[PDB]
Amino acid sequence: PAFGMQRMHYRNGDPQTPFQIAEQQIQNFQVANWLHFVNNNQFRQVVID
Amino acid sequence: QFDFRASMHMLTSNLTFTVYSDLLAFVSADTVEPINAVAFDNMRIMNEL
Repeated sequence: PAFGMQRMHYRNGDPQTPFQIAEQQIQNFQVANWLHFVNNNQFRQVVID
Repeated sequence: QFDFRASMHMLTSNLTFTVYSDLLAFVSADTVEPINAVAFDNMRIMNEL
């Protein structure tokens, strides 16, 4: 609604979580970079001590 | 006049059949789980979630 985009047509078993398919539909640097961080966030597995 | 020999006949028939009126009684049916129920296009119905 902040960009007049179509609401969504979301399958249940879609492998892409909606922030993945949102990253590649809307066109704004800030929101898209935010979603990029969210999607590609993960723990860093590392052996310490 | 009653001619006995000429009035005599042999009657053909089957031997020991059996008749069934209802027919869908021997069937035992069940649906798949309705959430994974699919239309003609092999694409699920009521999947928007």
